[PDB]
Amino acid sequence: MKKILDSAKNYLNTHDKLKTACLIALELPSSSGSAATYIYLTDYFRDVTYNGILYRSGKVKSISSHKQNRQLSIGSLSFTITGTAEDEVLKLVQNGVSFLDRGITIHQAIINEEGNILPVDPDTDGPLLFFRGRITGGGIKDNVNTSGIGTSVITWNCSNQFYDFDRVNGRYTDDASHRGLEVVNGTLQPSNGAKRPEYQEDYGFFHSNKS
Amino acid sequence: MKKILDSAKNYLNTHDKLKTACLIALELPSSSGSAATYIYLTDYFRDVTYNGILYRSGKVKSISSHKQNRQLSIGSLSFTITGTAEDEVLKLVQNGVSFLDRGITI
Amino acid sequence: ASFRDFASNNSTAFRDAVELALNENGTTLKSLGNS
Amino acid sequence: ASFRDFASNNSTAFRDAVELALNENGTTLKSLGNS
Amino acid sequence: ASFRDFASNNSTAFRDAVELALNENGTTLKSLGNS
Amino acid sequence: MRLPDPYTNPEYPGLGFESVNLVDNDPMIRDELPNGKVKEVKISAQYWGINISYPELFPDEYAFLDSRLLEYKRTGDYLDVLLPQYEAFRVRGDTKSVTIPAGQKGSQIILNTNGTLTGQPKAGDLFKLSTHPKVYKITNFSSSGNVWNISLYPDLFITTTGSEKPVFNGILFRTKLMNGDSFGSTLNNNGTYSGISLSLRESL
Amino acid sequence: MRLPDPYTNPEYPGLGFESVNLVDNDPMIRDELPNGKVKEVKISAQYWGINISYPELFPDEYAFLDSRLLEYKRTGDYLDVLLPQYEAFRVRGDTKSVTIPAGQKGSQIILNTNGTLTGQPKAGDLFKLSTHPKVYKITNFSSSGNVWNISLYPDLFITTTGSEKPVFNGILFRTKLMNGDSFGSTLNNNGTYSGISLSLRESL
Amino acid sequence: MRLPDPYTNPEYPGLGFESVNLVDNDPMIRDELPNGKVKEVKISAQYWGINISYPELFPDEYAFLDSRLLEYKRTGDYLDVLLPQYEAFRVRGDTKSVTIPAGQKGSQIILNTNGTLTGQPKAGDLFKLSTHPKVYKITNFSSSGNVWNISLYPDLFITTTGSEKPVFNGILFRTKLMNGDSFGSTLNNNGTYSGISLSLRESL
Amino acid sequence: MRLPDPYTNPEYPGLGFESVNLVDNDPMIRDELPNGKVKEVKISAQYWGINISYPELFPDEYAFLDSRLLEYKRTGDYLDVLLPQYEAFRVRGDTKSVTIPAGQKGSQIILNTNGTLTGQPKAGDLFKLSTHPKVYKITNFSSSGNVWNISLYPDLFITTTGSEKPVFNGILFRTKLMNGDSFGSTLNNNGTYSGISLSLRESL
Amino acid sequence: MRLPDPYTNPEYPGLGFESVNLVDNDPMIRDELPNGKVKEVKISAQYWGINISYPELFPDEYAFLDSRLLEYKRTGDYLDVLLPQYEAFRVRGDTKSVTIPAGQKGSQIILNTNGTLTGQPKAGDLFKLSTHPKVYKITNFSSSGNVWNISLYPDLFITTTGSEKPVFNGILFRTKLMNGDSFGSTLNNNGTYSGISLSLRESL
Amino acid sequence: MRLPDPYTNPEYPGLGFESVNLVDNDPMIRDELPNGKVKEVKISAQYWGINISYPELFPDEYAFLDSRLLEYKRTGDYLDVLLPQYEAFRVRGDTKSVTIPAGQKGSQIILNTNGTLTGQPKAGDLFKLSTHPKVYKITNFSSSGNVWNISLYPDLFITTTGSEKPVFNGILFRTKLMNGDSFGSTLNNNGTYSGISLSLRESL
Amino acid sequence: TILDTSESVFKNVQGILESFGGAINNLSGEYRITVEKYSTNPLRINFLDTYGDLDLSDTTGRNKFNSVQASLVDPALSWKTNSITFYNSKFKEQDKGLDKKLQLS
Repeated sequence: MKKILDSAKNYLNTHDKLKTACLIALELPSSSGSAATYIYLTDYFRDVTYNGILYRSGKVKSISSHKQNRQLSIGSLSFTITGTAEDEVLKLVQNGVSFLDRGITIHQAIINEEGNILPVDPDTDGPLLFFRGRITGGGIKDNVNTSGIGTSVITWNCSNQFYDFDRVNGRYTDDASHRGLEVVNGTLQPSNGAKRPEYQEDYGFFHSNKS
Repeated sequence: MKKILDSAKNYLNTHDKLKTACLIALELPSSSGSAATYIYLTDYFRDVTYNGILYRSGKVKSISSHKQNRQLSIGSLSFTITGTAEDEVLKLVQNGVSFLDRGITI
Repeated sequence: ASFRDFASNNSTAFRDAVELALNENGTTLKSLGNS
Repeated sequence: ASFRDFASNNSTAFRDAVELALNENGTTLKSLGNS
Repeated sequence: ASFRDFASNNSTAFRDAVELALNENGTTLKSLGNS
Repeated sequence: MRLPDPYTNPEYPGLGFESVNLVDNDPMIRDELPNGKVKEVKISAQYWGINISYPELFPDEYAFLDSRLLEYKRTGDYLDVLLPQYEAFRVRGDTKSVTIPAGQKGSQIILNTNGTLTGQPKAGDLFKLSTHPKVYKITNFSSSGNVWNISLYPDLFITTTGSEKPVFNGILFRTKLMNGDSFGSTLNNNGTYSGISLSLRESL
Repeated sequence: MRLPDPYTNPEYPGLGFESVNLVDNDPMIRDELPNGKVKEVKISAQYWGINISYPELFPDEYAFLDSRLLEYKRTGDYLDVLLPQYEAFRVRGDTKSVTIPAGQKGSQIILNTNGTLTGQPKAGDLFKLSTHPKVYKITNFSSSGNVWNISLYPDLFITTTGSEKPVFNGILFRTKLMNGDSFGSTLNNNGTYSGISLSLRESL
Repeated sequence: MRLPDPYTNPEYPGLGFESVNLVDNDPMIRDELPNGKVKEVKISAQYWGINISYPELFPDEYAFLDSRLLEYKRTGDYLDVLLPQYEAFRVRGDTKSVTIPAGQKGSQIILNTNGTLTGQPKAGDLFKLSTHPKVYKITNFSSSGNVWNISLYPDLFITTTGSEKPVFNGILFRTKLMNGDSFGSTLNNNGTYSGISLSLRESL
Repeated sequence: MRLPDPYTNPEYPGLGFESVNLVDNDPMIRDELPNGKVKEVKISAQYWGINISYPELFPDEYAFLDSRLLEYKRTGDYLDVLLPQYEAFRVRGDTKSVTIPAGQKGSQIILNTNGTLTGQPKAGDLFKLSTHPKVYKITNFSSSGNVWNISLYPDLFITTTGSEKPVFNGILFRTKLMNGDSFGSTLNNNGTYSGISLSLRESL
Repeated sequence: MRLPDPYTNPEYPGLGFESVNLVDNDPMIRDELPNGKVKEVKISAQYWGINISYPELFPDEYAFLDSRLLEYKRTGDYLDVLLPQYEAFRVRGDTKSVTIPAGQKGSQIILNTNGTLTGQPKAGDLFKLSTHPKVYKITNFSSSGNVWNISLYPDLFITTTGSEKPVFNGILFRTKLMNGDSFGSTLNNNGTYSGISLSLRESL
Repeated sequence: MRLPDPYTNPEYPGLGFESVNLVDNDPMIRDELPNGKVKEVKISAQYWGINISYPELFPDEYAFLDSRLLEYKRTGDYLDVLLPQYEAFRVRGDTKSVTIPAGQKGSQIILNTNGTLTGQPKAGDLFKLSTHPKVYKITNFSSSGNVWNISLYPDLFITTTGSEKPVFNGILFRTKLMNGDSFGSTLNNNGTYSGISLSLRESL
Repeated sequence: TILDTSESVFKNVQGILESFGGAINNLSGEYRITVEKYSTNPLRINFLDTYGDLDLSDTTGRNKFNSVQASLVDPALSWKTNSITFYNSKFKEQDKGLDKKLQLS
């Protein structure tokens, strides 16, 4: 039971017409891991300022339904951008760019009569969280009709940390895996692939092959 | 890349209305393996002569789509005969006849 | 929607339609009785 | 056609409709977690 | 009814729609080649 | 078998064709590419569709027409339909001394009239070979001496064997009556039959 | 049973068909070949369909009519009807002494009147065998003295056993109602039941 | 509860039935075999459907009718509908000294009138038992002395216990108002209410 | 808020209902049993539906009307309407000194005027409690001196708490618009907005 | 770009708007709970829909209109549409010395006119800010000295930065022509063009 | 090939468009953003669509017309048409000595007449390049002496190569039939083919 | 290779392939064996040459890895199994240092 402020429990019970906006904040797919750029977007007709962040409008079109059972499963969500922005298109279709572990946070904001955000979440004194996870997938669907109206939809795929259910994370008893050996120029040198930077000079599993 | 004659590359680029016919040649299901009889058929409105073989018309109705992935799989195709010929019906529904390994070229 | 009821009234057709795309490759649904 | 999108929006119903014809006999789809 | 013929003409979509609800959990239909 | 018309049977004036509808049925697969180029593909054959409408019919006229139609449905014959507007006699003479070179499978007939035929066929007329029942329309005609160059709309349904003889006059459509599965006619209280329509299709 | 009509109940002239639609219903496996040839196979049995429309019915006439129809619906038997346009008594005499030689199947039939019947059944008239309830339609007639050769549109459903007697008059269709499930009658302020109609259908 | 009609309430002449529609609803499963034999199967019950149409209604007439309909919808009672065309008084006398033998579950009532009833019921009239609300139509009636043989369209909805008493006059349909989920009437600028229709169904 | 009408704004006679449709909307779980019995269960709440049609509106009248409607759409409150056909002031007096004893649920209600009200509320008139905004409809009335027994079509939504006061005049429906999503107005060359209509629906 | 109207171009009287249709398009998700409470949810924006109809057009009028529309479709500009019925001049003066306090994101504009504007805006008029193209309708207006309290139907599409200036007269709809994918006009044999309709949508 | 018309064949005045519909067909990826902004992307090529309607055609005129159409269907080439409303010869002279500088893409075009042409092409007239068969539509014109600046609605499909010559007169649309699959003609008892119409569509 | 003939022909062929790429194709009549390769003269398709439809789908999750671990029967050992494991510093500099391993045999 996610507790809700009693102040919000009055607005959600007295008012019938609720003006709701979903504030999306996704990390930009970047070629390298340097820095952390964020695109802030909203489903509302006007931009919404939250914690000093301007969530610009005019791009997001629809958001899917977040479902959770009592059996462990990936929590899939799908939000769609317009696809005719031509500035979001290039970010998705860029060459040599990976978004394997880029996150996304979506808030559920309720607007008041004066245009502000009704506080709901007690800990933050702000809006609730709709979904926070990782970006695993994506796509764009062009449909050029030779007579009529065509449509294009960019859909981003989202899920939680367990998206790759066929993933074996373990320390196999071997020197090459323990120190993250990789050929750099002409020698197998330890790299940052080790789970810790202090594993680079650990020769504990050196003689494990002939033991 | 199945290479195509440059002569055909001009016809396929200049002409818009293309008249295409599919020439079917299936082996008759026979009770025994003796001999090799062939029925030659076409989807065209008139018979078409190819290599001296008259592909008679009026029987074939439709042909399916041949799809091939990069994973090994059976390549299924389905062509339909009219079913009111009453001479193709008996060949299919004949008793004691097997067509386990009869080929077909289209 | 009300599609669930319908599908529940045509289950065998769904099973066959599924097993018809797995037979493209060497997979088939009759290999579940072992497990 | 445009049936793929739809089916992708009703996947759980397809799963249930499939598992409802396999339960006729002793087969069920919950026997895939082993493999 | 005449739904069987149709489904037999769209089998791959059914397979994908099925495998999309099994991937919710860790199950997938590519685990039948073993058996 | 000939469909009753006021040529053979003028005593039944109600059997005339109040309105005919010569339908051009040539199914094609037409695809429009996004680059503005429309592309067509033709596989199936072209068949002339004829639709006949009738006025109110007296008991004797309906009796004759129904007897003929039931005779058709009994023997499984082929109804022959004559269109008066296509019965203009231009080419006259003997069609037995004219020769058609064999091997012609395109959409064009080259024939040597051998000077035995008077007049010339006009574009848009009806033309038919003597060995096949399909009916053709002349789309163009150029005469260079005795050899004629007749161009036909439907691609030649047969390959000429050299024995075919052109037929220009007295051409009938070897039709088969469609909509015969549910064929009926309501009899009004005034004694006349109404609601009779023949949807015919050229079953060559 | 018999459907009421002015012949059986002359005291109710409101009964009687304002318009009767005698439709032909022969299901067929029709196939349109790509070469232009149309192939149709007859497998399902043919059955005449009768659509009867009634004029303004007064309350007593409708009471009689729906009483008879509800008796039909109750006892579940068949409902015979007599089309009056085919009641032209063109064949006098008693047909008991008319023999139909056994072993005859198909449209053609041969019957020997033995010099008993007077009158020639012209094409388009009805015909029915004594035993089987099927109703045929004469399409062509040809007689050589006493022997009569009659061609019927529907093929003889049963092969003649040598005892079937011809019935050239008083032919009744063994029909079944097709409007029974939802059959309503409206009463106007004028005092008449309007728009009463039946969609009959011959059974067997 | 009785639906207001110009029998009980003649001061509101607009409450008369401008047109009634007695609908025969007997759902059946009808299957047509390819051999020409049509076969039916009956499981569900038959219910008389009544549709009432009304003219323009003045404020007082509509007030009375709406008050009655709202009383119906409040108490959940059963509207009783009287059809004037079925109110011909033929059988007169006492229906308490007449005896109906028990165990009759078919589609036929055999009753000994004991000479206490004058007149005879006519086919197509309305008949009803005193212990069940279902309404029957007499399809046939044969009298052999004092014992009557009344034939009814709907199969007897109850098995006679020997205490039932036939009812011939004053028969009402124990209907339940359908289309009451969205029931309304538009009031025009001239003060009269229009668009009022009662779709009633016999809820026995 | 209040929907503008000639009573509130007499300077705009174009406002005012050309025709008002007061529909009854009671959802019900109706089930048609195979034995002929119809069983319906009331679960969902009932709500009156009001369909208002306006006459030719001049530009200023439509400006006032759509200004009020857009204020409705902006502030999001409810939109009260006053049907004028039910504005017959049949009950004089002030109802503050009228007590409704607490603990009453269902259609019936008992209220004591204490010798204050003058006039009898006849069946078909409206009724509304002071606290709850639901609007009922009197179906039957019966008074024994000062105490009044009123039966209402919709069951009392809330049980009387002993303080609710009767409202026999000036009853307003707390409605919500159902045409808001796509509401267009056409301007003619004559200078009037034609075909302005509203599909209201009572909320709660 | 301005759509040709008989203000700028009176030489083409056929370019006048025979009938305009100001459509209020505010998509909402409306859900009706079984407890009788109707609930709405608004996410998307509101856009004014304008539909223009035209009479028969002479060649010169159609030439001018088509040239303007093709210029629009070539440059991809925005058609400006002027509605004469909304061109009543009430507020006059300079709109540059008026100040709008910033941070106003609701559905209400509070502005200090600084005594520089004469007259007062009327409810139902058209109002627009100088820095945004969206068009607003005044639903209410209260003036307390120099500060005005203007209430607008569409929630403010922008947050006031303090530099916006109210615009009361000369307001145009920055529309984009819908139905331009298949746009045509048939030319009759009498020389006039018919069947021209402009479905415009406010593309702010 | 050329579609017959009274200009090519004056002996057939029945030919000629009773009404021509010149539709604009530009497919577009239109998207309606939630903020009110409408974004449309042009990808698919634009193509003019021509809908031609013919008056009552006499048998000989229809024979010529359908002969030409069947020749079209046979040889499979394109079918050129000449719209007569755009045949106003507003530009005299010979355009061979008119040079269009190479390397021009987009709506704008610059051509140098070198003091040869007489007459100004006003907006709304047609324009076509010598090499490419696309037909444009002039939307605006501006000339500085001999050099002419023309703006065309569809962007230049091909970039000018310095040899393309302007064609201001006798512009033919390279179209393809869209009614070919099922094209029927009805013959009346009056002797005329009625309701002949064509749905053409520009190819490439 | 060792082909256990007790296996099915279909599975044996499917196992011979996927060891060097390979895709048996029955299109255009013959059986064609095609392997993955890079070419300097590929066939140029512009989107205007298509039918107008286009579906882009990138499933980076479940398919993108930063390191590989493989095994094989190596005759250097007594025909036992030897593991080949190496990482990539560039692919882990990308993807924000996520640990994702590709397992092969």
